[PDB]
Amino acid sequence: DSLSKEKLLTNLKLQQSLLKGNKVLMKVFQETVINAGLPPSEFWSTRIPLLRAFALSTSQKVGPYNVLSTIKPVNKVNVNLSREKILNIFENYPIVKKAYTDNVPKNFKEPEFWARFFSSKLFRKLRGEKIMQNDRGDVIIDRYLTLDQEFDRKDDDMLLHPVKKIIDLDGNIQDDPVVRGNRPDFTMQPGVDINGNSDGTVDILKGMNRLSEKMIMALKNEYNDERNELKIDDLNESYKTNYAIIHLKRNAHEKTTLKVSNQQMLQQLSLVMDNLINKLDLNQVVPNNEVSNKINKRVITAIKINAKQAKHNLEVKSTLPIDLLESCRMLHTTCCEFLKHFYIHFQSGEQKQASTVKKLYNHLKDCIEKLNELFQDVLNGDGESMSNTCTAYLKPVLNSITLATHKYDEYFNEYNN
Amino acid sequence: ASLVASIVEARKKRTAKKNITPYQRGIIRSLILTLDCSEAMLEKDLRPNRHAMIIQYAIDFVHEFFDQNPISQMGIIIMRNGLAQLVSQVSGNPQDHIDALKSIRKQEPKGNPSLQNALEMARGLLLPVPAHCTREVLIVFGSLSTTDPGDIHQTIDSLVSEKIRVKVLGLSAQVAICKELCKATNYGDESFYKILLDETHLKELFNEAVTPLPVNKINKGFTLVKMGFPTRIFEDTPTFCSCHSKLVYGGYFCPNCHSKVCSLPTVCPCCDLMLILSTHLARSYHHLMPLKTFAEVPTTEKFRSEDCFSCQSRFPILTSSRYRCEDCKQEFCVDCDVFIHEILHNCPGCESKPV
Amino acid sequence: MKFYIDDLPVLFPYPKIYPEQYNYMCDIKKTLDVGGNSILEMPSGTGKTVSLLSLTIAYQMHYPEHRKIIYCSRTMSEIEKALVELENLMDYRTKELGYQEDFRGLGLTSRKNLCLHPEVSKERKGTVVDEKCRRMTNGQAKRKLEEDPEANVELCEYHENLYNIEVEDYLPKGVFSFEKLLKYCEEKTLCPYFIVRRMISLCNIIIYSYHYLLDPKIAERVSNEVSKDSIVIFDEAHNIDNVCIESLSLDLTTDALRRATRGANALDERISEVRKVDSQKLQDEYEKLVQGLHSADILTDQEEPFVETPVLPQDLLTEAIPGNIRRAEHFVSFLKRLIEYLKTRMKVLHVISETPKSFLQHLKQLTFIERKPLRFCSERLSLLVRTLEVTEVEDFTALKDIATFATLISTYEEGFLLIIEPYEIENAAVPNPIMRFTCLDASIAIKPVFERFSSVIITSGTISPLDMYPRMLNFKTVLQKSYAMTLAKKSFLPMIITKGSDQVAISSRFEIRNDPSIVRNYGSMLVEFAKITPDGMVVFFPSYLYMESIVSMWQTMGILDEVWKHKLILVETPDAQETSLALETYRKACSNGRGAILLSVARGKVSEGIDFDHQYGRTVLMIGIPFQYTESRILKARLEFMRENYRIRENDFLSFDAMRHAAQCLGRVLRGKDDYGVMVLADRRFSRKRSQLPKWIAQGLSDADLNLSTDMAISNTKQFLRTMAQPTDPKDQEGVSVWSYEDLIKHQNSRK
Ligand code: SF4
Ligand SMILES: [Zn+2]
Ligand SMILES: [Zn+2]
Ligand SMILES: [Zn+2]
Ligand SMILES: [Zn+2]
Repeated sequence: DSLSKEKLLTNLKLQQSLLKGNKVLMKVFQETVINAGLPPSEFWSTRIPLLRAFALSTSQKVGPYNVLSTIKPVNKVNVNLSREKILNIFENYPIVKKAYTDNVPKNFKEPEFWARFFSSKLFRKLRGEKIMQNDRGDVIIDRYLTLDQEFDRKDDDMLLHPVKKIIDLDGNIQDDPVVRGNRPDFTMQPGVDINGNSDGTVDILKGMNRLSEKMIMALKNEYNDERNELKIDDLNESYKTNYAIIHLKRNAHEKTTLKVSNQQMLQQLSLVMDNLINKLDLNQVVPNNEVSNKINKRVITAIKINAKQAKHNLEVKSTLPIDLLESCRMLHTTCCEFLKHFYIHFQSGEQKQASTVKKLYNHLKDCIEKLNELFQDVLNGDGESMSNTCTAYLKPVLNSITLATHKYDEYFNEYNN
Repeated sequence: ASLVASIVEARKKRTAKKNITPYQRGIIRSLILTLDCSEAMLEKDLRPNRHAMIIQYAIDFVHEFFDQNPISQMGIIIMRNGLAQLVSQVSGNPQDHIDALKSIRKQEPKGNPSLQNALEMARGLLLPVPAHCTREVLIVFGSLSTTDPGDIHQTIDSLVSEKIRVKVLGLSAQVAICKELCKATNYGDESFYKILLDETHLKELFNEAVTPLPVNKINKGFTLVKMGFPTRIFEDTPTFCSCHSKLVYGGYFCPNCHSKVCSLPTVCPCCDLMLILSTHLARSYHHLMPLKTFAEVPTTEKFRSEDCFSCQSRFPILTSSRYRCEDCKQEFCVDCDVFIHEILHNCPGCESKPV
Repeated sequence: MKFYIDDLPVLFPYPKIYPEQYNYMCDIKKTLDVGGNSILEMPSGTGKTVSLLSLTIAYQMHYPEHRKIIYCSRTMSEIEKALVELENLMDYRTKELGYQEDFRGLGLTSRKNLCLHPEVSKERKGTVVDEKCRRMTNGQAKRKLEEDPEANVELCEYHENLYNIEVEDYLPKGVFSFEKLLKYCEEKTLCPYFIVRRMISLCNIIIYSYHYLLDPKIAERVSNEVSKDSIVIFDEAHNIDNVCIESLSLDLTTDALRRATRGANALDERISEVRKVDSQKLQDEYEKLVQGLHSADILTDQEEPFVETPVLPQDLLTEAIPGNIRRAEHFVSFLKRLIEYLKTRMKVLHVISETPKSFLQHLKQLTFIERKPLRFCSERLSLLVRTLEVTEVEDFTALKDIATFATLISTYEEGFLLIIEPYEIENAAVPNPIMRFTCLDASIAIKPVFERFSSVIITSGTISPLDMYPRMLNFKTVLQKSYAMTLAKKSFLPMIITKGSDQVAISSRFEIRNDPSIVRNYGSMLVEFAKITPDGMVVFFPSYLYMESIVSMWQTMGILDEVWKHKLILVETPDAQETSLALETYRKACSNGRGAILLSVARGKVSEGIDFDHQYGRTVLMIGIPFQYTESRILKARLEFMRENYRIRENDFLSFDAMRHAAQCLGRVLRGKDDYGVMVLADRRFSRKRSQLPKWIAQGLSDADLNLSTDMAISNTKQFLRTMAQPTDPKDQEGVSVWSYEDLIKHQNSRK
């Protein structure tokens, strides 16, 4: 289905679809392929989960439901039609879909059609309403009555299937074919009208049963056992988890990249217990104001250093021209995209990746030179008034990029040379 | 006579926690909470309504899950009007899903549920997930039925084949299909289809769902994983970030490809490698090193001490409230027992006692 | 698990067992030791069939008597249940002993269920199916094809293969299901009906319907190849009196009379043609009747009697045919004037009820036909059909019915009655007269059973009171006790809804049937229970017309549209096949958990062998008292006869039958102890009937539950669902409800 990497890369229409959904994706994609000419497959190669998420979001569909039962008759009536529910009616009733498609594009209007439909007795029949000759219906819609009837016959023919003997009430009533007793009660048998005909409640009940069967066979779509069926689980062994416990052997390496004696510590301990019981003065704790002044110097130095650390506690406010700010952000973004794709190629590790690595190396070099030329532009646009800040802002991505270039050169010298 | 009822209730409670095991429990987690926002949760039957409390409890659940287990990504898909709507991709930042849930606050829950569609696109979202990550889904549900487009059993078989588990927290009562899901997905266990009895029970259930789950021996995936500790800088100049492409005063620096990021514990956007701190990995060590329960000594027998070893307070006097750590042979009060067993994760008696 | 009774080794296919099952086995073994019959009542929520089957198998193997086993039920569903459980038990025994013992046991049913002749299989009337099978395998067809292979009267190759191989060669030992037998006969091209008809003398245990034991026509054959001193058990036959009643009751319609006239004329003209072309066969039959031969005398096994023996064989006439009906033309004129007499009696203007003796006296007053020819009619007609070779028997099935009626009414006089009423439908366009033959007693058919077999076990799950069945049927049992539900915790919650949401009572009375307020209440709690019901719910009205009215007018209110939004709704169709598709739909709907509702009559076809469990049995809406139709002269004559016989209060018996039908409706919820369900009583009048109700049922019926409304019914049901949604510690039931082998040992020592 539409789930492989090849399928997701193939769906150019879906790619354009979420392209048109976003705006920074036009920005990024335009710079990536319209401006830089990157292979758009490798563009989308990162965004594969996003593509699949968009596809699966677009791909779901609802389950069937009794749309005619949700239809209410609502003096006068005003049509308040919902197109999704109109298509729901179409899907649930292909007869109604057909009656739409041979009359509205031929004879009259859609709201006129639906007014005729709500007027029609075919609507009442298809809904849970007993038909009545007092009702006149709509003649145009009610011409489809026998067509819907033969649809019902064909659908019932489809719905017929053999039954399991474990639950077969037909086999149950065919237990004794020579039962000769008495005629059962009118109460508990299906009653009829005065002239022997039925009222049709059996028809409406078999119709709603047909609706249920159509439901469940819509569920039963494309998208022996009695031994298991008759198991009595209540007298069986309880399930126990096979979860594995874990122990932990403990032997850690010592930290890598004079010794005191009991006599000497005991001597000092005796002496300091003697000093402890001897004396203790709070007043002697006051310092000499000179070594204390050096303490003041050290403390104040630490305060100054950490205060300058705290002095640099939406992005930050900047005094850039907004266009050059956007241009440099754009350049940073496409350089980051290039760098990530180059790392993807490099960490992949194949000889098939070699030309890709070389070409992305060329692109990184081009980005470097374009960064330098941008620095020349902000040079002769500022006189290095705040072109220094431009260079420093674009610095760390450039450092990482050129570090990657050095890594590529080093591995080239490692393998080839 | 209330103390006898409290004692027998504590006995019937402790009968479940008598067995404490050092099972291998998942750390690299993958948790999905789908939300239904349908007509059922519009009931004000619990105050103020089911939608509001599940919103609040989901806020708490997000906070607790990210606090305890910051080494997982969190995705939320809402269910509404016969459609399941993705609102939260799996991410390391909880704040994104917090904002998405805040959007879910003001909108109106309505419609009917479709676990088939919900679980199908949850499967699809869970598809590009590495092997060590434990794919598991929490599902909240208030209906007693489910309108669906097609079969659920094919989805059940696919989910079992793709090694993803589920846990259902139903609202009203048991639904047989949800029982079937929990049993078949959960190797025949019935310890996953849970029904609350009040909102406090719902709170306790959410707290229970916070915890990591044990893994199975047959589901063996024992391997290594590449890891990298980054380094934080505090620069004078604001600098462009790789992730959000904007000027940052500080930021960690990539250990491998020397780029910079804005938040942790996150993977690299550039060298594409996971970056953490040792605090984050040690955070689950109480799960890795569980604590034994502490036993009250009986009131009849002679007592080692008459006041609490840890908090240093007098033991109250019918029964004896002296919870003993047999690993350190010291008795403690109930308050200290609660704190050491839940908040703390060490026994100071065993810290003082040399091994 | 396996333990020993005092001399009886016994194996249970599960490690666990219930103490109620143990006491049940104890009393059954006590009954088997003492000899005779006993009545035991047990809560059907515990396992029954497996335990009794294990006891019977252990009894036959351990004791040197090795008596056969007779078990009977109502439906193919119950028979298949027994087959599956028996297969599981014998598989477990084979595994436990490490080897398979020699064993034979099968069921018994119709060719409509069984005849794999694919051409014959495509008919819906089992009578037509059997008739075609006789037409092309009756032996006469085989002989005609043997003398003339050019004759186009084919034979059933299934039957041919069964001719080829022998009766022990038909199957290996053991038990085979209906499905397994279908696979086997599909493989080997064998007729399973014929196979079963030859397995009768060989099966260690035989299972068939209650009809095959009660009706003489389908029971004499069973009595032929059954051992007299086997073991007989009955299950859930607490409504078997109705089967007994219909075993000897018959009705007469105008069109049947017309068909009888046409068939008699066709037979008369055929006899005239045969007398014209070759009178040798007629003279041969006439002289064979002069010697006085009978159906068993002349007919072989491969040919079957046309008019099957309507009466019990203990009451048959075995002497010669009178000369007045001995000739074929004499017998035709005899039957025709019988038809004419019936047409004369046919045109009364009101309700007629007379004794058969009085009818006989009137008949011999008007015409000159005696009880001896009027009894011999069926045998004479069967012989005439056999000689006549009139196998296109379509016009003569009414002749079979009329000969059956004549023979039956000429056989008995006490506990039988004839009802003639001028309207078949009272409230129709025109009245249509009817003659109805009845059998006022029910214990007539059990007399061959009781006097042929001693080791007969009568037991059920919903039989109450125990003494009422020996009251209504002249039999006695050795011990009469029930079993209480030794429950650890409550699992079933019955409610008695004596009032609606507006504190308005509800009842199912047909006069007040079209009451819109009662409709509003009924739809009200129907909606409420639909909204709170998770998986599966069933509704049981007392009558189909009551349904049809009340469902059509809730369809007028559109309440069913609201009900659509939560579950499916399934209604008992008059077609059992569509009903089967409907119950399959309900089954699959509760399987996928989207939820569905069944609508079936309290006496309807669902209620007699279909169980519901753990999502299917969750909550039941029983609708009112399922009283029978009040103005039946048949019912009133029954009431008069049973009151005259056993001094039975009529209204009390009516409440009993209502009573027992309600219990049969509500007994299909709790399959295992793990299951749970809630019961409702949707009538005000039920509150006086808890003393009537079965003991284990009513023990959960608390005194606060005796008169409830919709609101606390809803609250209690929600709280019950909340309760049953919780797990349970095994320690609370490890020794009081679920028993291990050691638990049973400890209990046995405690008894010691
Ligand atoms: S011969 Fe066998 S298969 Fe054919 S109709 Fe008779 S019983 Fe059925
Ligand atoms: Zn950033
Ligand atoms: Zn990196
Ligand atoms: Zn303390
Ligand atoms: Zn300790």
